[PDB]
Parts: sequence; structure tokens; C-alpha cells
Amino acid sequence: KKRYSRLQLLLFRR
Amino acid sequence: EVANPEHYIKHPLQNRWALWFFKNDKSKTWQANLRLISKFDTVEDFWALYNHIQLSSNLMPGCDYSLFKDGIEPMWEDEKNKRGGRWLITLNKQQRRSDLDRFWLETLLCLIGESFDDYSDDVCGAVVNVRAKGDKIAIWTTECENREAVTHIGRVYKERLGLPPKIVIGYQSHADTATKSGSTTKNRFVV
Repeated sequence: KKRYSRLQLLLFRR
Repeated sequence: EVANPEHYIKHPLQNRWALWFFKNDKSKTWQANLRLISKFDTVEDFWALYNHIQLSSNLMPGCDYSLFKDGIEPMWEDEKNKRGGRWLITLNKQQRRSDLDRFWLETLLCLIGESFDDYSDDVCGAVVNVRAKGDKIAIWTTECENREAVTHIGRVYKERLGLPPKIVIGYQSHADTATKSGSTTKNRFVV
């Protein structure tokens, strides 16, 4: 299963 | 040897999601006013979508965004919604400015990130209703009698939104909302 933290999601925007 | 996937793969989501738009046009039916925008299943594809679309606070009165798991339509009559319900966030006219867009992005991130631990499978989607009378954001879950799941989802969502203990939010089954006498629907749960 794939879980992303909020932080991780924002970082992957860059 | 092959290339290291870390260097070039998009980061997959657990689910494929679909973003929908409801256009307020009283000359057309509800069905004709609800359309798919597009679907995505990676973090990078989510941002490509989010980055190019209007913020909820800039939509015309009466319009909605909805983000639902692929194959669930954003209507309570869908098989996965009919026995379900929603955690409802009501915003006053001042919160349009201070909270609507932050709360909606937080909501999207909760969904795509699978932020509900062991209860992520109960989540169907979320809706933001942009309304002159007051905006609403809701997370929709699949079964209103899954007390453990619904309560867990609520606490997670409340804390992700950063609402203080003083603030109380409610969960309402879609059936109860549909059959409500008067303006207010009774809460099956509160957190």
C-alpha cells in the first residue's frame, strides 16, 4: 500500500 | 543493470482518482451539469491537474468540485455511496477568504495520500460546494454504520484541517440528509 504524508505530497510538487 | 527507478518514475497513488465539475446552469439537468474533468493516479499527475485549475474560492456560485475514487460517481445514488454519509465542514461567508482553498487542498491531500490508516478503503471521495449561502466541504464514506471507521476518519480529518477541540464537526448519512425535515440534518457522529 501507498501512503504519503502531507509533507511528501508537497515536496513532490517541486 | 537497469536504471534506478527513484531517478525517473512518477510516484504512484494507491488509487486512481477522478476530478469532477458541477456547473450551475438552471436551464440544464443535474446530469448534464455534472462532468468529469480528468483522472490521475500519481502524485505528479495530481499536481499537473491542481496547478492548472481555478481555486474553489474563484468558482461561480452554485458550482462544485468533487474528487472520487475511479468508478464512484459523486452522487449519493452510486452503489458505493447509497449506504454512506459525509463528514461536513460548513464555512461562513468570511471563511471563503481565510479557509476554503486551504481546507479543500488539505482534503485532496488526505484523500490521495491515504491518510486514514486502516480505514482508507471506507473513503469514497470529497466534494466542495461553492455557495452564496455558505460553502461546504465534505468527505464521503461508504457505510454510515461502520462506527469505528467513520469516527476514525472524522478525527483524522479534523486534525488534518487543524480545527481546535472547541470546534465540533458532524457526520450525516446521505439517507438522513435526503429525508430531512427542515434546514438541519441530525448527526450520526460528531468529533
